[PDB]
Order: sequence, then C-alpha cells, then structure tokens
Amino acid sequence: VAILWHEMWHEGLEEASRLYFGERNVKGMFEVLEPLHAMMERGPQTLKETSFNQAYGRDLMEAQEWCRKYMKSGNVKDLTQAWDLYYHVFRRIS
Amino acid sequence: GVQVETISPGDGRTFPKRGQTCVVHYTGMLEDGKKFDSSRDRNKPFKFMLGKQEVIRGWEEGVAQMSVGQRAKLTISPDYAYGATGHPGIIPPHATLVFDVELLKLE
Ligand SMILES: CO[C@@H]1C[C@H](C[C@@H](C)[C@@H]2CC(=O)[C@H](C)/C=C(\C)[C@@H](O)[C@@H](OC)C(=O)[C@H](C)C[C@H](C)/C=C/C=C/C=C(\C)[C@H](c3ccc(C)s3)C[C@@H]3CC[C@@H](C)[C@@](O)(O3)C(=O)C(=O)N3CCCC[C@H]3C(=O)O2)CC[C@H]1O
Repeated sequence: VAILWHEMWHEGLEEASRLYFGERNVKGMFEVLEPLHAMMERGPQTLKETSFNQAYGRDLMEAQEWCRKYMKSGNVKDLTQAWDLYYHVFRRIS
Repeated sequence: GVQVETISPGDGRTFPKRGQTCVVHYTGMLEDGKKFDSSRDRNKPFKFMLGKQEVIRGWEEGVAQMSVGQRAKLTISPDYAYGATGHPGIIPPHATLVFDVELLKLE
C-alpha cells in the first residue's frame, strides 16, 4: 500500500465527516481519524510527506487537540472546532 | 420548507451556477434568536458548492435563489434542517433555524 498523505487525508476527512454529520456516528468518525493522526505522529519519510506535514501538520495537530478536548469535556462545540480546522485542510488539499 | 426574505438587495441577475463555489457570510440562530454559529465571528467567509447535498436543504434551495451581493434571512423548517434528531449539543430536535446570509462572490 502506497498512497500519498494528501490522498489519505482527503479521503479520510470526507469519510469521517460523513459518519459524523450524515450518520451521527461519532465512534465511526474517531475510528477513521485515529490512524490518520497516528501516521503523522510517526513522522514524514518522503519529501512529499515532509512538505504535506510542513503545510498541514500544525492544523491537523490542533484539530486533534480539539477532538481530545471533546473526549474529556463531552461538549460538541469542541468537536465542531476540530471540524473547522479539518475542513480548512480539506479545502486546501482540494 | 424555506422562507427567504431580503435584508439587502443583490444585483438581481448573478445567481449561483452549477459547480460554482458560493462565498458567504452567515449567522445561524435558533427561532428565538439564540445564536449558535457565525462565520462573521471568525471574520472568515464560508465557502461551499451548491447542488451536491453539501449543505442542509434550506441552504441548497435558499442560497440558489440569491444573487451576488444579496443578504437575506432564511427561515428553515426542521424538515429542511436537522429534523427530529437535530445536532445533539447544538441544534435541538425539530428546530426551525434562522440564518442571516450574505452571498459575497461566486468563484
Ligand atoms: C453528509 O451529509 C451532509 C451533512 C451536512 C452537515 C451540515 C452540518 C453542514 C456541514 C457543512 O456545511 C460542511 C462544509 C459539509 C459537510 C460536513 C458535508 O457535505 C460533507 O459530506 C460528505 C463534505 O462534503 C465536506 C466538504 C467534507 C469536509 C471534510 C468537512 C467539513 C465540515 C465542515 C463543518 C463546518 C463548516 C461547520 C462548522 C461551523 C463552524 C465550526 C467551527 S465548524 C459544521 C457546524 C456543525 C453544527 C451546525 C449548527 C453548524 O454550525 O455547522 C451550522 O452553522 C450549519 O448548520 N451549517 C454550516 C453552514 C451551512 C449550513 C449548515 C450546514 O449545512 O452544515 C449537511 C448536508 C448533508 O447532505
């Protein structure tokens, strides 16, 4: 499996937003987003991975802090804040 | 489903066309005026594409009818918004929404 980080995030955000906004399935939205973040955590290993991490790494790390805020708070406004940063990434990738 | 009332007129002749992106500013309120969201609070316009069910059906039918520069009040019944379920923590069940939206530009 060879896939650019640009692609895996565009598809992953699209799918996670469908589960969450369309299906009201928050468990399924996490299930999708956790492995994407865990790959950023491991670090870029190609030039194309590195430039994607340079442009979007900080926003995606901030979207993850909001999601983690929500885990502990139970307040859906913390998860919306994460979707504003995810959508800005998604639009930039698009 | 959606009632559209003009706040500030638009040109009357540039309407959104298939595959354009709409760039708007909006403020969303429940029926009694309680604000739940505003792009203007972020001072960052909201962009989306019509006709692809990206947004609730009130905006899809509402904003399609607007011309560039128009600002309008969209009053959207629950069936054209978030329905019996709402969006838990933000939009109650069976909620009529009122959005103030301004169509800034098409790109
Ligand atoms: C999957 O079904 C679709 C679900 C969609 C859900 C409502 C909430 C839309 C959300 C959007 O407009 C975003 C841009 C579109 C989607 C999530 C979907 O179309 C999705 O479908 C697969 C998709 O294509 C997008 C582009 C993928 C991308 C990775 C995700 C972007 C998510 C963006 C979320 C944003 C901008 C919103 C934020 C605002 C401020 C923040 C901070 S975050 C979400 C919050 C959630 C809570 C509600 C009260 C609200 O405040 O919007 C709100 O003010 C609202 O009702 N909006 C946003 C403004 C347009 C009208 C309306 C709506 O239609 O939202 C409705 C139409 C259904 O067909």
